[PDB]
Amino acid sequence: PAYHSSLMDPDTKLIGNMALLPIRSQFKGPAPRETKDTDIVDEAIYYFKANVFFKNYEIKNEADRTLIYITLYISECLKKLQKCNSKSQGEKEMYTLGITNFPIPGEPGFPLNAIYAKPANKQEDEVMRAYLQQLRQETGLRLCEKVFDPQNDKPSKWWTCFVKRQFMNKSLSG
Amino acid sequence: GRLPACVVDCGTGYTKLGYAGNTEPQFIIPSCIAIKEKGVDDLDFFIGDEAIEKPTYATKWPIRHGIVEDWDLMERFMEQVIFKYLRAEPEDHYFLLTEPPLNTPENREYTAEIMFESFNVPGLYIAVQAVLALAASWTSRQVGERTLTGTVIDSGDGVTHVIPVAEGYVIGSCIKHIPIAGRDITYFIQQLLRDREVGIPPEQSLETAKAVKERYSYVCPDLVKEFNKYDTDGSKWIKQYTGINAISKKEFSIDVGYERFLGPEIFFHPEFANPDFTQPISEVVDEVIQNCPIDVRRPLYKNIVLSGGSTMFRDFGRRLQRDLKRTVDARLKLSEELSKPKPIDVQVITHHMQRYAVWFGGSMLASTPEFYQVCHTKKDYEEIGPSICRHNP
Amino acid sequence: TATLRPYLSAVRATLQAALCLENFSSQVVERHNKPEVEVRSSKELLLQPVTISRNEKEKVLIEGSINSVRVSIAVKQADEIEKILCHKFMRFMMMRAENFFILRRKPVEGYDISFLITNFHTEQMYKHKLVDFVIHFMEEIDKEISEMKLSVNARARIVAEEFLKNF
Amino acid sequence: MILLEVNNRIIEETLALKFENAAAGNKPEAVEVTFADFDGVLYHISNPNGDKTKVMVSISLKFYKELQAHGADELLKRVYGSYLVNPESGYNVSLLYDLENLPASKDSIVHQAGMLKRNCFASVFEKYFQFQEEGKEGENRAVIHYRDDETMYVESKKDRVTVVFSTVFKDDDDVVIGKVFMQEFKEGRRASHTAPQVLFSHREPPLELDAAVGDNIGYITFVLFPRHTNASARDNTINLIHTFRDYLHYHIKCSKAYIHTRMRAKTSDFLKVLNRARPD
Amino acid sequence: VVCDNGTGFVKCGYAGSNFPEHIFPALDDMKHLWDYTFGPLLTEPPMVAIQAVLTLYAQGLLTGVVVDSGDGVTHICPVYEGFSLPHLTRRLDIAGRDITRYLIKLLLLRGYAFNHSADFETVRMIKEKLCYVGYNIEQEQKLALETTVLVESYTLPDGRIIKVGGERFEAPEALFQPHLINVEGVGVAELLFNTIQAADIDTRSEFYKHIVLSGGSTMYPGLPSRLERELKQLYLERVLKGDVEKLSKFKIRIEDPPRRKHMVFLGGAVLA
Amino acid sequence: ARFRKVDVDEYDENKFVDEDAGPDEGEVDSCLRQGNMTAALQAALKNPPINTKSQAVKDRAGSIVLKVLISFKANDIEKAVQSLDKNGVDLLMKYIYKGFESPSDNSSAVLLQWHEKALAAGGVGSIVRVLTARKTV
Amino acid sequence: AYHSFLVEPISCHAWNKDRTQIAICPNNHEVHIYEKSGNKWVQVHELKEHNGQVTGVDWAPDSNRIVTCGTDRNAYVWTLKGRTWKPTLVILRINRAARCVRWAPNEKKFAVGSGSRVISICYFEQENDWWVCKHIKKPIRSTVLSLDWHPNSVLLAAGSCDFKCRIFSAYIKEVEERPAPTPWGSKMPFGELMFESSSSCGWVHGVCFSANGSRVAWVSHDSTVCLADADKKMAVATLASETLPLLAVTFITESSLVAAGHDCFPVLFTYDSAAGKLSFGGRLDVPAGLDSLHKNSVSQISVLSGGKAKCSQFCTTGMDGGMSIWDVRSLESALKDLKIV
Ligand SMILES: Nc1ncnc2c1ncn2[C@@H]1O[C@H](COP(=O)(O)OP(=O)(O)O)[C@@H](O)[C@H]1O
Ligand SMILES: Nc1ncnc2c1ncn2[C@@H]1O[C@H](COP(=O)(O)OP(=O)(O)O)[C@@H](O)[C@H]1O
Ligand SMILES: [Ca+2]
Ligand SMILES: [Ca+2]
Repeated sequence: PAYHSSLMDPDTKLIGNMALLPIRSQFKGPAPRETKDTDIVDEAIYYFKANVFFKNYEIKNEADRTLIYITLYISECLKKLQKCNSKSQGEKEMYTLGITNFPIPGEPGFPLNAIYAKPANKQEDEVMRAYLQQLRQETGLRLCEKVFDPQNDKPSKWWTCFVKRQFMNKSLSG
Repeated sequence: GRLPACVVDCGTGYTKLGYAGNTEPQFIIPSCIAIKEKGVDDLDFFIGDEAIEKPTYATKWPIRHGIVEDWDLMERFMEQVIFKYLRAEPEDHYFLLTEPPLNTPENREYTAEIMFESFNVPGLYIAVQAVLALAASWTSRQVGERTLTGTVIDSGDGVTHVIPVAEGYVIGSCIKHIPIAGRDITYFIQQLLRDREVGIPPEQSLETAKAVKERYSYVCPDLVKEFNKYDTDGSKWIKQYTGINAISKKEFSIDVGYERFLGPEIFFHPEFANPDFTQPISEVVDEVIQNCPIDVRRPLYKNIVLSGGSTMFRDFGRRLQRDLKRTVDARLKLSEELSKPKPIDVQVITHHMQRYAVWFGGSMLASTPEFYQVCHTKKDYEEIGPSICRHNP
Repeated sequence: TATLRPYLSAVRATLQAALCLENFSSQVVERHNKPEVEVRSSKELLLQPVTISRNEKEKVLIEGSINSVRVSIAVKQADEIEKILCHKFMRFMMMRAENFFILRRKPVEGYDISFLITNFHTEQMYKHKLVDFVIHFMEEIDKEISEMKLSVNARARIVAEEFLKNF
Repeated sequence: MILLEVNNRIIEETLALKFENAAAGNKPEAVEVTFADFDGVLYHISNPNGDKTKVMVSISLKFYKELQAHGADELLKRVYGSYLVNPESGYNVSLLYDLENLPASKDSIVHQAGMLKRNCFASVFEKYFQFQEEGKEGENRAVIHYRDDETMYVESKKDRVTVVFSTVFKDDDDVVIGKVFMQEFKEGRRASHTAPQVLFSHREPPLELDAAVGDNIGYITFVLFPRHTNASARDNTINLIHTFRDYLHYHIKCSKAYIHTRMRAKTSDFLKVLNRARPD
Repeated sequence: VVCDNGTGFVKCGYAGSNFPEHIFPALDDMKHLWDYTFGPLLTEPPMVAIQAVLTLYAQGLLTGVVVDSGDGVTHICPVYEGFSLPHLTRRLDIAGRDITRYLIKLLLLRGYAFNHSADFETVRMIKEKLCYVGYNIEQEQKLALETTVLVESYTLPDGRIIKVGGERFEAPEALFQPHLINVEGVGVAELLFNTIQAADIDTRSEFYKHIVLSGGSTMYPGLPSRLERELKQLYLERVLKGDVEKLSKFKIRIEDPPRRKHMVFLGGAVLA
Repeated sequence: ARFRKVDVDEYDENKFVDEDAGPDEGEVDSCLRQGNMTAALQAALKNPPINTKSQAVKDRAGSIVLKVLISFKANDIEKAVQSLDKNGVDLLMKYIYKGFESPSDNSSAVLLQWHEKALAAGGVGSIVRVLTARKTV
Repeated sequence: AYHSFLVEPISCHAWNKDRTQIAICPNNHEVHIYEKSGNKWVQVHELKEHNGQVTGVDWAPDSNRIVTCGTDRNAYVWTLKGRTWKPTLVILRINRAARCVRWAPNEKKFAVGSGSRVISICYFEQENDWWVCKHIKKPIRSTVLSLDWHPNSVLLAAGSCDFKCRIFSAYIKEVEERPAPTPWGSKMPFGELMFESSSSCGWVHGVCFSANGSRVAWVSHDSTVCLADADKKMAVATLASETLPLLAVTFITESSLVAAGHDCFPVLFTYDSAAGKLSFGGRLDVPAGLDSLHKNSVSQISVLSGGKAKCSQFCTTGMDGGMSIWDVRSLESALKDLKIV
């Protein structure tokens, strides 16, 4: 079946019912610092092309909720990188996209409100939003090094081809 | 007899025909007939390749869903199978025809009526497809001990079935149909191409997809790992397909990629292309076998035989056996923990006579002295009636 | 002709008189229910057989009983080709008797086709429509046989010409 | 399809595939195929001695000796030349094709192999056609038992050649349907006055002819004229005449099939009427 | 409490009752068989009361011959004013299961892909709803071959619909022609004739007028009538030598009570 | 399995058992000879062999009656039938059905005409009584 | 006034005392009881016990008990206890299908005609607490199709397939006593054959005694209607119809009969005591395609109100699954040419 995260740890913290997983990033946010060789963002990107075809997905750990969020976001990125005419430009719009206020668990627009726990209060709200933005910025940054061929001004058709597919038939823009 | 019997295996998308004794069918033609829609207008028709894109004619598929939709059309189809392709004097040859799973006694009489009343054949035997497939597998190097107890996995062009058989007799109430077959895989590959490759002639979209499916596809062991191999060393995985444009006569090339393994993958993850079916084929097989009598359960798991063009994908059998073993092993494990069932031997059989298993099996059977004994004759027909062709000895 | 309608009219009237049936549990076998006109194990339950004939060849035999009626028709067959077309057509229908619930699998001796209409049939189908069907059937098989005869001849001419003109 | 084809499709497709691959340089695949043709004909395609660079095509006819008595070997030699070799045991004629030495126009020899059966029959006709053309009369008639219980008689006369078929209608009702077809042949000149004249007798051998008398035996006579037997028409005439018997039986059967569509449609109409008698 | 353990099903209930309050499949294991019975007065098989005796009790009789056909076996137990006669008693190696199994074979020959193990319960239900005993096989075969009145449709669990016609009477015929299912011996009727004949010569007529049926396998429509016709036939040939005029003196009464399906239970229930 | 070949029902004491001359030739021929058609019909419909066991005597009556029916001229049938009483029409209908059992010289063409008239006068019930008769012509 | 309870046959029916409920057999093993609510019918009960098709149903008015008989050879007396009807098996001792049943007017016994060529007279015994029965056998030679009690609850008319209408004495001294003499005869010991019709053609589908019992009428398959007058030495008047066989008949006055059958419409017959002659009174139901209210054979008819002496309303049910209520007064209103008696 679908690919699940193996990063869940007996000491992994939570923000809502999502896993606040560590990430190797320079962007600001509540994400713990990641020492290990790979993080939830790498995992998400490594499973993307495969997971995106699935329509059903069993939520096993709170880590899966984070993995799912990122998977949905990668799609958002592809929708944008698709029209970029150079790697640098794609990095520009990847920052912009990371900046936009996408809906969060509990709000109208968020595609999986029945699965994700809504922030219990204003602090949790701000932290969660902050963790999501940090995840978006880091994800979008790393995706650019994958989507563009050594010959920039050319987003790989091998990534662009997935632009029309939706993980679990869901969408962060829908 | 001096002349070999005629063997006809009419399939949803392809009809295999030839004479008994031969290892391969003499003709494999599309199961279609082209008609115009008094006098001899009934004879103005074509079948097979010649019937696919006939300008002034309309192509029909009398069996594209498993059963005969039009007996008039089927009857005519046979006229040409006999007098145009096989070139057999029907009165001098016994005929062996095959039937779809759970064919009714009524339909058998309709077929006998055509063969005896229209063509006056001297002998007719309507064979059950699954039994012939099992017999065909006896040719396999994985099987040197012949047995008619096994689980047949027949995947053709429009239909796929998991048929359990016990000592030559199909366990009809345990059969399961799977909404994935050749056409589904082709359509899917076509979509994957629509999202990536440019230049594919609209008129030749399915055609191109079919070729990719038949010439480049295979079954991989893991999706992420395969997608990775491709992204890591595209040079050794992406292929090229240079087709021919008809209404342009110009050349057109495309890269063939992920579709190679994604196509057959839908057997294992139907949800990829089917919104209403999600059961993996390994799970369907396990399910079928678990519904059968306990005493025949192991013999079934140990003899899972493949049949049909859609089972031709490389490593289909291996992938099916592994995933099925996981399911079985996982269960027996969870039962010994929750609580000592001896290990379950699961074996998927792939053999060379797999593309035309049914026809081959039917060919071997109609070329043995025995065949002429179990075959209902024209005599018994005219005296006892058509009802005789219900039981298939 | 003025010979066909008078025939069908007399047949129709007779069918109407005979198709007055009711459910009748077996008097001979414990808890059985069988078409009395077939088993004939109780003489009093059987009505007088009657025949309506249009001429020396075309005729209908009607046999009534308390719960079933057997209707047998001698079909018009002028020559040999009509004789085999009729035999084939009746055979064709007889093989499909189950879908033709009121057809006998075999005709009564001396007839080309027989119907077996029971109380269950007159219970689940308007008996006057069944009467009509029998008369309709009688008229239509003659028409169909005529058409088949013309079809065989039409195609034979074309088949003979196609071959000859190629020399 | 009204007229029956003359060439065998299995022979042609088997050879074509092999010639295609040999021409492309691929290594030859082994080939072993057994099959038939109308009139008790049996064929065998294979690699003699397992040599895959060699493809043999053989035909077996129970009545080959009769054809041999009428120029068969000489004609087959003219047509096939060096492809004709010693006949494989169990067969009367064998053709051998060397996948390593094929002609420029492969498609051409494929076509001739396809007509092996027709070519085995050809000489008997050319023989008597020539007789007629050379005014040589009195010559003895040829007798070909093309089926276990059917016979063809060819006789040359001053201004015409007659081909008489003695066919059997196993199915009793098939005799009736046949008569309807033969009657149309009889009256054929009403559609083509230059066409061959066709005579037909039932249960009684014609005049030319111990001809099997019987209720299921039919005698068809074709009177071929110079315009049909001269060097120009000859081949076409032979292609048609040698397929006549199977042409007649083929149409008798297709005729019954068509009648079946009629019955299916009528029976279906009857069932709609009956179901309309249901209250609901 | 009245508990009647059969070769296949269990009929338990109360006294003065009517019909078992519970009828369930008899599937040390019997200690378990009972923990369930008793968990949310007794009968005994032929050669704690005697089933054949009880059968008669519920009929208000003491003498007579009991024909009990159930799931696993079929017996012919002659009882004499009070208790049975463990010596005359005979057994028939054919009953319910056998008929169900035979019906499966017959449906298989018709062309239906049935399996003896997987579809046993399904076909048993077809048998119970559609099967019956032919009075005159010659007559039944004619109906089957010349008409469609015997054809009934039956919906299998998977939705498919099959047809059952001549096999409706063909399967049960096994009870009269054992050779049909590869069994040596004579049929139930002839078996009944011998039992009574091998008995005395005084109360022999007594037995003949008190033949009572018991068991699920005796529910087949027509069974009683077929038994009678066969006994008149046997008696005629093997006792009257063939005097058709004496046949009238043959008083044959086969008691076939409406609630005979659980005649043993009903009995103990009353005797309780 | 030899004892099953004898039908014991034949000697059953329940086997239901039914309840247990012809016209004047001259009288009829006379009415015929003197053109009194209607009187002829009425005469032939007298003394039906409804009680004899001989098929010949019955066929005798049938021939007599039939002879009269053929004699009539289409346009005279209606009037002659209407002269009959109900028991008369009933009997006539029975003779008409017996007539149908043996087509002679197109005799069925006319019998069908009579049947038409007999039906109009006695209704479908006269046909019912043909089927219901235990004693007939 | 027509009402469709189903498209299949209503095998038989019976009404309670006040005619607020009607019990019908929907051509199967059950009996459905329908109650009138406003101008609608509501199903209120399902009596399910028979393992065969119910062939007869009768409702004893006062004691409010329903008796049914079926092809399963059984008969059940149903008693309403609380809100559900409970069945009590009656051992008929018949080896063939029961075909018809009627409660005697005194409600202390009922008769069941069957295929065993016998009539089962049943009554409740307060000894062993259950129903027992005596058989009337001779000289019945075939299945008894219909039964009808004389007003004295002793004489009983029966129609059978041996083409006969007969009157027997069903006297059961265990629940009643010595019947007063009747014009049919003074000697009425159980089983006594008082009268036998003279005809050997036509199954007798229906029989009926007049309000005072001196007259009995019956309809046969030979499309005739007959009436025997005991005040006239049992002379029988006979009338042959021009239409299809009648299946049911009932007196509506001492000299008027209403019958229905395979023609699907009710008809009228009047008896002229003076001339000892029956006459056709005409079609009562005034108009695929059928001009009749019922679309299939009418097989049962029962007087709803006014008894058989002055019926004002009657009911018919048939194979078409319909139930029609006929108003005698209104029929006369629409058919001015109509004349009863
Ligand atoms: N090598 C191949 N790999 C995958 N699919 C194939 C291959 N060859 C043929 N097919 C597919 O097999 C199917 C036809 O198989 P067949 O057994 O004839 O089915 P059917 O009998 O229903 O017509 C088609 O979908 C065809 O495209
Ligand atoms: N209505 C029926 N007709 C024929 N057979 C029946 C019927 N009902 C049950 N049976 C069969 O009767 C047998 C069960 O009867 P039963 O008396 O309970 O046997 P036992 O007491 O030995 O368990 C089974 O074979 C069952 O299929
Ligand atoms: Ca196939
Ligand atoms: Ca038991």
